[PDB]
Amino acid sequence: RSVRRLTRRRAHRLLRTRRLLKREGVLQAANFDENGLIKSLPNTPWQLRAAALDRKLTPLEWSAVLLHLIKHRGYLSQETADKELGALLKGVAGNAHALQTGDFRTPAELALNKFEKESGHIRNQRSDYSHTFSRKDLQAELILLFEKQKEFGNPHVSGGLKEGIETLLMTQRPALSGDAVQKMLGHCTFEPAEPKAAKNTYTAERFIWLTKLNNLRILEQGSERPLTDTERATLMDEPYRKSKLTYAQARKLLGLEDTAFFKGLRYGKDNAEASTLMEMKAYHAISRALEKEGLKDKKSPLNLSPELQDEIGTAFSLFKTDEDITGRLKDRIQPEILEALLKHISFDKFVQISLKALRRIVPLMEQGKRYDEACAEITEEKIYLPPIPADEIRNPVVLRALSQARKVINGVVRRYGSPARIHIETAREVGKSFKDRKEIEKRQEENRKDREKAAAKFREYFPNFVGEPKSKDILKLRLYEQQHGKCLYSGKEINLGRLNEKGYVEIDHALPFSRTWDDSFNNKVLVLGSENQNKGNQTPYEYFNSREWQEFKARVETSRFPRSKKQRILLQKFDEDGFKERNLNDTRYVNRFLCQFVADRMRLTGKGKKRVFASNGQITNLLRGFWGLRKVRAENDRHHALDAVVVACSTVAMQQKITRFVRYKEMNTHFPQPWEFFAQEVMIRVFGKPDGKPEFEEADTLEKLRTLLAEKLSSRPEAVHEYVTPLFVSRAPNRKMSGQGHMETVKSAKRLDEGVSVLRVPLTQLKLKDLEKMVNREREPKLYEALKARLEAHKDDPAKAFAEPFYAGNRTQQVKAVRVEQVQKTGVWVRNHNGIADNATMVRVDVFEKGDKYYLVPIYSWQVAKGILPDRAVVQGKDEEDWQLIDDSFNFKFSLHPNDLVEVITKKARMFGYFASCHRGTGNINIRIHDLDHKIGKNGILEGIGVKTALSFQKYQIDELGKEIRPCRLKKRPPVRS
RNA sequence: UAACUUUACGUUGUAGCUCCCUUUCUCGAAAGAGAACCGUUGCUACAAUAAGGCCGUCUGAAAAGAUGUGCCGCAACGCUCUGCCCCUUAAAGGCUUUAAGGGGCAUCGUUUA
Repeated sequence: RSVRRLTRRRAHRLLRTRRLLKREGVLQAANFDENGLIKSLPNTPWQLRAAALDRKLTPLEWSAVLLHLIKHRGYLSQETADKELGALLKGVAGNAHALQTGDFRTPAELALNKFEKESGHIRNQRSDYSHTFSRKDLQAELILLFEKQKEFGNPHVSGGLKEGIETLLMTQRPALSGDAVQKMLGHCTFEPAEPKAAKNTYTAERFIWLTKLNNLRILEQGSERPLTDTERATLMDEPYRKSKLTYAQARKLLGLEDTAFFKGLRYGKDNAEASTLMEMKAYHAISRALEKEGLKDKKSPLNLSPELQDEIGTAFSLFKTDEDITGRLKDRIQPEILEALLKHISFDKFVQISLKALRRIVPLMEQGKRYDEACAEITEEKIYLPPIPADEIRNPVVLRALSQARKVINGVVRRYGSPARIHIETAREVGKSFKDRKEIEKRQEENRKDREKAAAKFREYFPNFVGEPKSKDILKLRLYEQQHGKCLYSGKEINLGRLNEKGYVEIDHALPFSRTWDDSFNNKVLVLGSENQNKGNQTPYEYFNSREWQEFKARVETSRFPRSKKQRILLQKFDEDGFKERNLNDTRYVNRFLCQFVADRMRLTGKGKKRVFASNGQITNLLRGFWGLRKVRAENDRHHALDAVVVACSTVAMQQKITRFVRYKEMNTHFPQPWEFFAQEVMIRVFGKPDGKPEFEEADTLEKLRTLLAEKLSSRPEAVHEYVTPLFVSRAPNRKMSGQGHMETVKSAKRLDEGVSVLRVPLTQLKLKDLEKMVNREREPKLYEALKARLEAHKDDPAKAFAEPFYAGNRTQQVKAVRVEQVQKTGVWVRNHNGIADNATMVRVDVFEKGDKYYLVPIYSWQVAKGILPDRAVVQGKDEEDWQLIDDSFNFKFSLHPNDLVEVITKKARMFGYFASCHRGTGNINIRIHDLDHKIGKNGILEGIGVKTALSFQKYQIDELGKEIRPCRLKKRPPVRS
């Protein structure tokens, strides 16, 4: 869009310039051609610009010069942040200094002599900003040229032409206004009238700081506590007084010195206390701005008002040009101060809260209240969930995921009525930056390889171990090494030669699972089987009371456990219920938003007042393991439903039953399941096979599935009923008729009667495969052999071989790029039918049947724009010209958009799945398998299905839930445009 | 994250000058010197820069002229409108139509000028 607008406005400016030339006489009225372009305009405007200082030009030469000035009107400043814009500005300043200092009067003459001498070319190439000019220099040049040509006797130096041309060369539309840019972000959620704050604001920075200070609590070895009011008061003003408040500086200020660690701080990482915990960017930016020119007392506080600081920050963030900011803070700041700020300050970044709202909010956070509480401090339920508010969900991935979850919810409600409760489990990856998720993938694979090394070591130590070691076994061995070979509950030495003889050393939960629901790696110790049998539902404090507990604490303190584990192991007094609830729920932003939104805006026949649960991922995995749902060996997208069952069975009653069982088991049978053969029933329902077992055949159909359920669960009466249908994964369709019209690079279309095109290929990109197809390898063999040998010497490195300039027996004119022929049997006409480009992506495929043969007519997006419903259907190898013309002898069946469900019955077999691609060189189609099972095709995609000679080729419809799978019959062929 | 103002390239097409060079002329005992079509190297200029579609103002009955810090076009979401498809019910001639109602998707709507 911005590229379109730029080219449009440039062409419009040049057109207006030509109209102004014609109106005020010069190039009187007939130098123009059929469509207003100047005929035989000279091709030496740089030279004429340089010689315009010394000579009356000519109507034509003068016109060409000014059109050249308008076309290349240089850079305007509109001040030092980026790499590339920084480099362009550096080059601009270099040329400005050179023009004002050396023996040069204007850009034209300096450009001619200096640039042709130093390089042999004027205009920039490929990215270089050496020859770039600022608009100021060119405006001075235009004024000087008008003066000089008034001296030299040019009939056209009229005041009209001067005013018009100055306006044409200098004018640009304003960048976005304050009110419009503010409207871009939503209005405040606490003060509806007001806009969302800028980040670089005293109030906003203070809110961030107060949030950080209030949420940082000190973990003392064997307790929790937040910084006392004296500590907060100590730290409160330090970000302003110092440049940055290092965590180590805060530790010195509070003098913890040892055995007291900060909570909410990764203490495993070495020198963690060197973190740059907080820096007030706006305050110090303003102070440095004033200091750097003499308006600021260097080591004493910034005297600008806090309110005034909010205003200054917002002002500098709301205007993007010297003029606008000058107006705003010309009202609001003293001229020297405003000038100093305008000379160096750069702002950005809004903060999604109202400065008015934050003014009231910040006293609560500042004194030391909690983050969430302050918001509270300060009824339309419907059957179908309303759309997800895009304002509160500021993330495209999260918004699309929530929208499809809403579609699922609404479809479920239509089919089966209002639910009693809705339980939710959202992935960790939801709501993470692409950077964050990339780092997470990196760490996950790192951990995979670390566990692979650990497994190899387990194999070396235990050669006779049955198969490959699971997770608990590797944990056993590493805990053995971490505990000095001594069981932590008794201190008796342990063998390690056994370790896997059943009932010898066990993994006990230090804090009892029944009271904490915690089975992390911080709460699991390796104890001996004999001494573990008498612990009960006791904590380590509650079991060994005393110097015995002191010996136990000495052992735990003398272990290679991380600090977190040692602290957790040795706690006596905590809020049990709080911990069991916290390990049971997920408190991320997405889950809280969904739980509040669904509860508020949807009717549920709930038991009462909460009826929305955000399951913690860990406990869902735990319940899956404990309910017999082994982590499958499957590509299936189907596993998502499996988890969905577990989260749906995770209710308060089931939780309390599990807690009762665990409490019984620790003080000395089936792990409680929701009902008998739950595992087997859910597995058959999800995978259509006795659990897992990819060797079995799948129950594709209702008959097969119900008979399988009644055979392998004859005991279970209600396992079969009127709703049990095979799972079919539903792919959101994509019937969009718009999109990229063609590929981006434009090619020469002259030699297209024979299938070919020509492209200027740089030598830096020129490879031996490309080089083998140069147009003039035959007609310039000297050049061919030279390039071949030179490039060969550098082992097919284009940039390395042709980094050295490539050129009578001496060197002749250089080469930067050579023309290379490329294959072109089809294309799209572009740039005024002066170029060809490759087809982009088919937006539709129309299917015809005639005499038990199928014909696929492809429809691309450029055809939709031009509005030409195509004639010809594909034929295997023939170029587009020799294709099957469609007429009334053919029967139209259906149109295929990507991700439409299709059925291809052929002689070999029957294929069912979502249409994905239709290769145009073969007339075959690819279809994604509905669950993307990797055992099928290549990653779940059947490639090269030939439908020309199929028996049946039909298209189906399917809804959100995967129901209502029926063939659809299209009456008339639909058009491309309306 | 959605939203800006501009610059400067690159690509193609066309013009001038230019580096090579394939064939065909003319010369000349060779070597070549100049040519013609085309290819194409480099420098400069102009046009276009999605494929496609529009408006505002001024003079005119209109046709058209003149004219402009002119506008949209690869997305997301939605169902108020419109279109295709699917379903339920009622009425009239498992087939067809109609109406109401409920959906899915978009060539429809909003952000959006």
